[PDB]
Amino acid sequence: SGKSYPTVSADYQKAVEKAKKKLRGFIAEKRCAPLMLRLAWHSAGTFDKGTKTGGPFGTIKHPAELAHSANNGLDIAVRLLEPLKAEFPILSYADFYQLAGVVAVEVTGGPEVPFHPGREDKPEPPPEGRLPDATKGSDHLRDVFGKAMGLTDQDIVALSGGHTIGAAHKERSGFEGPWTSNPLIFDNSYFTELLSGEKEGLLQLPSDKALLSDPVFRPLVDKYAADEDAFFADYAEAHQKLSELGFADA
Ligand code: HEM
Ligand SMILES: N=NC(=O)c1ccncc1
Ligand SMILES: N=NC(=O)c1ccncc1
Ligand code: NA
Repeated sequence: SGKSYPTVSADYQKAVEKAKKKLRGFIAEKRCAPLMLRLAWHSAGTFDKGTKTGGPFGTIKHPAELAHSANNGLDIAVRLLEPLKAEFPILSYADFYQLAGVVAVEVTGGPEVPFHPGREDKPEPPPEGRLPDATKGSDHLRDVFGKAMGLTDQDIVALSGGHTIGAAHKERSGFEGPWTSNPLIFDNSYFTELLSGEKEGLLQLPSDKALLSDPVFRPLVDKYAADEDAFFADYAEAHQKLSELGFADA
């Protein structure tokens, strides 16, 4: 809604389709879907609606943005994708990284998030510090996702479900371990685990726990824990919106 997607050439479209297939095989084989989802999300999550700066515009590959503390370990993601990207010189890094994120969700069994090409690679990384802090709560989440990015409370909860794949690493954030028993499977288990309480071997961040106590977030957690179809629907909506922040006006 509110989007006017740019025209791209037939050759650009062909490259998107071929890159999508190549990314599926590569991501599946390398077992790096969670990292690629994090790479897409950190690329997009810096958008500030009031100034129209940051967002999914290829800047995460810049040494300067990779250096941001929130981006610990994402230099691995960038390196892993570089040989593949070089096979698709016509694609923007901006598009390529968002496409990797969409593919990461698909190959782990998640919803098919619609993808529209045309993001341009912008020269200037956003300032550091826009991404959310795992030790903070619901107010902070609204500041970051709502006031800056311009996403809804529904989007916040659905997107938090992205933690249904992958893990924290004590050498990256300092937190450690997977949120779920199946960290390469995209499903609603993140909310199931969040509701059941702490379990040995499984992670919950203070930012995850903040969803349980908020009057608006909690009914959504409950909905998603009960109804994976509803989760997949709202997830696909939120991921699309996230991937298109500042793109296509909008
Ligand atoms: C709600 C605010 C969020 C906070 C505070 C947060 C925080 C974190 C932290 C601390 C890690 C661990 C990094 C590491 O140590 O390796 C992590 C990993 C991850 N995040 Fe989030 N995150 C948030 C939202 C999101 C969103 C919106 C998505 C995507 C939709 C997402 C997807 C992921 C994935 C897939 C991983 C695992 C990466 C891997 O396995 O290497 N997160 N997040
Ligand atoms: N960050 N860990 C990974 O996902 C990974 C890193 C290097 N090669 C394959 C996978
Ligand atoms: N808020 N947590 C993060 O996103 C993060 C912080 C430090 N290193 C990696 C990830
Ligand atoms: Na899972």
